[PDB]
Amino acid sequence: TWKLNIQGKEFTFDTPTVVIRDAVIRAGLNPNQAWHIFLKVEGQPKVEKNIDDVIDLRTPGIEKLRLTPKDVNNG
Amino acid sequence: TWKLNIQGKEFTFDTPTVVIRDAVIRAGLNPNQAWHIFLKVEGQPKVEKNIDDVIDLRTPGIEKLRLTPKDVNNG
Amino acid sequence: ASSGNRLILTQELHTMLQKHLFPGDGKEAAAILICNRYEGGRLKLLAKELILVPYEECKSRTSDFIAWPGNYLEKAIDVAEEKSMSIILIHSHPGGFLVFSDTADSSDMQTMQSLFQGVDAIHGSAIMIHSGEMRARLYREGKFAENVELVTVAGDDIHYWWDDKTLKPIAFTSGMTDTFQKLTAAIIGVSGTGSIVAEQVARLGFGEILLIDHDHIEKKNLNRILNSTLKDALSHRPKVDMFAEAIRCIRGEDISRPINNTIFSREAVLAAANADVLFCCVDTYLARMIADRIASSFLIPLLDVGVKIPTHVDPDDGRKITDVTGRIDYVKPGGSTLSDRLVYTPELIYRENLNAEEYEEQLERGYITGVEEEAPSVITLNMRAASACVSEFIARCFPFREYPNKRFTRTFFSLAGVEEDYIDESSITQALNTRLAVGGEEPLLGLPELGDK
Amino acid sequence: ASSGNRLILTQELHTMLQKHLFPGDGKEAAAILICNRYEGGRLKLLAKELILVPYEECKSRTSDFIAWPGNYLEKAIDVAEEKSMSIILIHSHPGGFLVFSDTADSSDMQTMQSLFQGVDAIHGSAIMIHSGEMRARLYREGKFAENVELVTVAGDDIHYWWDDKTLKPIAFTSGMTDTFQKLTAAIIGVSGTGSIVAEQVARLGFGEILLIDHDHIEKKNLNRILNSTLKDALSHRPKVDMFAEAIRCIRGEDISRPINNTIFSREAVLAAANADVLFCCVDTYLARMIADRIASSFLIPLLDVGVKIPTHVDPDDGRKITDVTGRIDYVKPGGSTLSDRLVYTPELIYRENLNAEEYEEQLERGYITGVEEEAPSVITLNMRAASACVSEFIARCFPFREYPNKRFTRTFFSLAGVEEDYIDESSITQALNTRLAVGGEEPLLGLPELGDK
Repeated sequence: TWKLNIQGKEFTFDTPTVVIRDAVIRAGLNPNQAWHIFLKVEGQPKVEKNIDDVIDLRTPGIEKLRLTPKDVNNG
Repeated sequence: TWKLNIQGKEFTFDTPTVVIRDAVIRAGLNPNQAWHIFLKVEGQPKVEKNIDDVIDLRTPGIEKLRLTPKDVNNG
Repeated sequence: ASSGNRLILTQELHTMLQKHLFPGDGKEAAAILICNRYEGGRLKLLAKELILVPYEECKSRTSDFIAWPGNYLEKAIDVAEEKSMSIILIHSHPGGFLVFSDTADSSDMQTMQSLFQGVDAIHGSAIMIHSGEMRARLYREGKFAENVELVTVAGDDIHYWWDDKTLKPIAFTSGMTDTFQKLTAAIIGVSGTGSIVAEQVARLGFGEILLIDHDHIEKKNLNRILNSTLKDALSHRPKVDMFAEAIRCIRGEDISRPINNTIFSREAVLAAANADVLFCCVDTYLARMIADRIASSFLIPLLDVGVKIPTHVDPDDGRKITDVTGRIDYVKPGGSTLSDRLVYTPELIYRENLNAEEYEEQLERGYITGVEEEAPSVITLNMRAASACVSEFIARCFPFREYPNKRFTRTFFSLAGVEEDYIDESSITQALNTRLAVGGEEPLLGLPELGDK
Repeated sequence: ASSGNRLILTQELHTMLQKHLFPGDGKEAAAILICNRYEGGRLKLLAKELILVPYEECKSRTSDFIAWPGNYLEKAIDVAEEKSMSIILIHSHPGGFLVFSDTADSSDMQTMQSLFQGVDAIHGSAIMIHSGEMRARLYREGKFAENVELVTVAGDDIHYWWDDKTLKPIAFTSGMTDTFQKLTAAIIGVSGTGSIVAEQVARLGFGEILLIDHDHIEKKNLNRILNSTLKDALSHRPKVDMFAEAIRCIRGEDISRPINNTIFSREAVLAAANADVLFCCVDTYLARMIADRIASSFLIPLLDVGVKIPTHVDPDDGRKITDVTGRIDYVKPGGSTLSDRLVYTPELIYRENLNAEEYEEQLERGYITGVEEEAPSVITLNMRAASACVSEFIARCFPFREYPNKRFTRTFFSLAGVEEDYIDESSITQALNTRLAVGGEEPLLGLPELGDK
């Protein structure tokens, strides 16, 4: 199997390639909330992605698919 | 000539290789104060150096030779 | 301090003017700046248009003197006639000039009288040096009058050119303190983040501090509001009134101006328009838009701060913090706005206004997105965000960073992810700013709800 | 809250014990913990030694029961005889046991009576579950007595196992607030950084807050000290007394304990020894060493915060800020100390003690280094450092980060360089900690100046 760390927690997947949205739903996050989806790869700067984009967990160096609240407006 | 950015300010040198201590003195910093000397190279993590170590400004990617106070104890 | 006049220029205008005035020949050059004005507690000249006289059309361009045609003076007159705009002539460091015409040559004083004959308004004559520092004088009734107290340009770096001034102080010194003592600072929102920002402003030594909030202290917020007491919570003391008394006791002088009202009011807008710096620490998208429109209209630098602790239900563990995040946005007049940055959008403001049932219905329809769940606010994060907010102002007024301040136009830090990203002004797309230097033109801030009519 | 007993274990001991008690066979296991004690405002059992009974030497190791030899009980007795140390037997989750001997078999109550016959001191019997959560009971005079209120292990993650407890609260919630309400927090240094830390602790809802400083409010520090007034500066009010009254008004209860003394005093040390967490916000190398020795002796987690704004004279520009820096160090009992991290050294403390002439002479000789020049302290940096300090405590008590807390054993941020580096506990070399769980053994903190004799 192939594993992807979502928001700091590693989740195992039965497919070599998993859609962002699917991995996001596996972690308990809402894909249709407003998020800034980013993927990390060792030796590479973080790259912004789409909720429906598909990732390949076989990609070497894959670190974490982390989301950051798109709107941060609390006082 | 070869230039090295010290503490955010670029200083030009007439030698291809300049001793840390010399470059530090050119910037106005005291080499015999307690500092953590670090050098940055694009595409590489920062590497700690010695006050007497010698640098080669021809090294491609050379970014900045920055010092950080070794002892930070103010309240 | 409070009633000091101001001459504000956008960075774009200043850079254009600076280049026109200092081409490199070592000789004089001339230009005209048409400005609108705001006249509240102080006078503010809001630069709007710029006219540059060609060197070729000038006659005696020498190192000390320049003679230029009156025709360019006559354009400014007509450009400033509809709104009786002010007209401020600019020249190079010496500033010696005459306005030659078809009939004869006019002296500096004659031309200021002519400008006032054309437009019934305050005018002025200013000088720039190579560095860009500007000094100016006002001519009321076309006659030598009061000198401009402050000429300011809030760009990536914030510039304050005082008339009393004749080296630049480094950050954190007495020179910084004295600069702040001569400035006004508006705090929009005094709860959680804003109480921390207000505290810093007061102890930094700001001469005048405005406070704009409609809420009041309560038991719930005794964990976040600085200077709040249980007694304040039992009396439901207005947050602005509480902090005003605090500042009073701290400074030993009543330098605060409490406004127990929402920023979405003429009172607040017109008070905030006198500030030299805006600190937006609200928690509504609508209030962010108001602050954004005030900053553009009255050419006031703006620092918007926000935090958020989203939460989600993990499949196995259960409720879990999604992230712990903060945001600091620096908005310079003429640069990218909070709107450009999507800090607020029309959809977000519309969803905020929806009533309970309204929200529910729309959410099901898919027309509006779903609000994220969050954890309770904590003073630790509020402090981390607010300290970076004021530090941003200090760093732009008294550069100490080893990178251009433009690099940090936007800051986003994550305490859960342990990350901190910076956005450059050059990576932000900008729309046409139709509010820039508009002032109090009605409808106020282009909002009919605030309109005087 | 204040007079609640504690059972403290180092992470090293707990991990060893946990593994002995839960090998994986699903059966019971036994162990003995020899502890010293501190008896100030509360009772604290400071774990020092651990004895693990072999499974092979046990008889009826079943899922619910275990029978082990008395010989291991007799070692603990003698190990605890010199200092009349406490002896706390530990067992697996059920906890059912007997101590078989050459003659006959003793019940749980008989063995506690035997332990007290050997050593005239408080003893106890504790239970661990697979997770590691521990529950314990004290046997005074070898007889069933009071139950342990809190069993705690301050490691990379801070664990609080309360007797009243029977899910873990996430950070920032009411569960966090209630945990803090049951704990004590000592603030060593209440000026600049420490006043910000004290403010956060109070509004976070800490049940008891100690304040240890000898200095007093003055005009100079009205730009940094929270809750300070000009009146306080004119009266030279002790900084601790000022903040104590502030906390009082904020919380509505006198939960603060002002100590107008230096940490280098028996009074301060013995008050701080009752704290559940130490916040070191001093500005002397000597005071850092004292805090470091208290944390090791009384097994108290420690959070040391420091800032600095070095300055240099640039050849062309002139005086320039060299850097704007902050430091946060988390020290867990049994882990790397501030000494190991070189936060203080013998040379640095010696140079601090030198008088004016002394310093000058030595500096010329080259024997001592030269103190760096600095810019005046500013509340913005103090706040940035102090908010990260308390956030570190929150993150270790209620993990919310996406990386192990060990990764952030040390934090160094630079506001001028715009950098922030983290040091892992595993990258820090450690010396033999000869103060660990020592308590108030004389000389106090191993310092003859503080000694009672």
